[PDB]
Amino acid sequence: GAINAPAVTDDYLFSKSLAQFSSIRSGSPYADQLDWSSDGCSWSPDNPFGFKFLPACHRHDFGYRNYKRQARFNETSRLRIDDNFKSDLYHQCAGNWACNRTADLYYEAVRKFGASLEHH
Repeated sequence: GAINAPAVTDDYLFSKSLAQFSSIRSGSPYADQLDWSSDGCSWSPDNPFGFKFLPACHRHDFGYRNYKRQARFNETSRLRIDDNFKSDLYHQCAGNWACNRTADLYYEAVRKFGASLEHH
């Protein structure tokens, strides 16, 4: 109440454009049900694309943290959220080669250490 957190979570994660996700996030709707907190890829080094990648980081944390709250987090859903993150990063890069190479490092980091990144 008033929403079903899993359905809304999957809409915001996998259906909404990244820009509309950021818009929605900025107003923290349903904040008593949805976890809108994010570390904004604080686990990544400063780089020329890091600011551009910030909303992708927000959406990645949104996935992990709400799937965990919903008792839906497992290696399959973690991979789905990590793959969605790679898609978001590549969208931000818009074909820039150096940007894509940096996106690949972000994806590697969450695939390998996603189970422990928030812990750190």
